[PDB]
Amino acid sequence: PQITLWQRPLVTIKIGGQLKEALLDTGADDTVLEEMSLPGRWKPKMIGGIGGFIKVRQYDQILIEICGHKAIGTVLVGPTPVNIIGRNLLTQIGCTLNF
Amino acid sequence: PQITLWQRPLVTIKIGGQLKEALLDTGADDTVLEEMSLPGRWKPKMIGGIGGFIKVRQYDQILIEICGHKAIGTVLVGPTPVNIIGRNLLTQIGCTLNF
Ligand SMILES: Cc1nc(CN2CCN([C@H](C(=O)N[C@@H](Cc3ccccc3)[C@H](O)CN(CC(C)C)S(=O)(=O)c3ccc(/C=N/O)cc3)C(C)C)C2=O)cs1
Repeated sequence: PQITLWQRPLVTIKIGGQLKEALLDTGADDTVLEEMSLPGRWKPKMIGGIGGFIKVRQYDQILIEICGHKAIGTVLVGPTPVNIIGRNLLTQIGCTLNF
Repeated sequence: PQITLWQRPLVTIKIGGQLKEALLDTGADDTVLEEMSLPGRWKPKMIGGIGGFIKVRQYDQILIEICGHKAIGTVLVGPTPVNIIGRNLLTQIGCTLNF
């Protein structure tokens, strides 16, 4: 589909069964998600945003549907404003910037 | 021009006679660069996100040169960790996500 940034590129995502509205973000490298429970074990990850580094959990190889395109991968979880799908999951669904 | 997301979407920009590198960020409400002197008056503002907030100066009606395309509109100045081009200026050069 073609999305125009006049608004926040917010889309529905399916992770673990529940639907969640996330933010498509070319700025972020990874996909950070809001506090939630997910399968398996997690590793520790430091990520520094516009306001500093925080500790987030990391579950690799996680199946998430993004706007209708099943993708499986690293999903960082921690204290984030909104859900954020980063390039790791953007390259999967085949996302691109065009102007 | 199709910009892939295998790496960070960094493109050269020109502002205030200067030349700086900046991350195309659809996940960025507005454009915000690192400390630099901008013309005009300004109103202070704060911005949240991963890590919290940061105080920034908000200069409006500012001309910018992205990839050659000329865009106009607000620009934030502050301790951001990297040069960010937001949706407010992206919409101008006509940028979009595709998959
Ligand atoms: C060190 C470095 N490390 C990286 C990679 N990194 C480091 C961290 N990171 C992601 C990340 O936080 N990306 C940021 C951009 C950014 C890029 C590089 C450094 C810092 C921030 C988002 O795309 C935009 N944010 C909104 C979002 C949080 C809702 S904003 O900046 O807070 C924001 C901007 C403008 C306004 C304006 N209002 O009006 C409001 C909020 C994390 C989630 C993983 C990333 O890709 C690059 S350099």
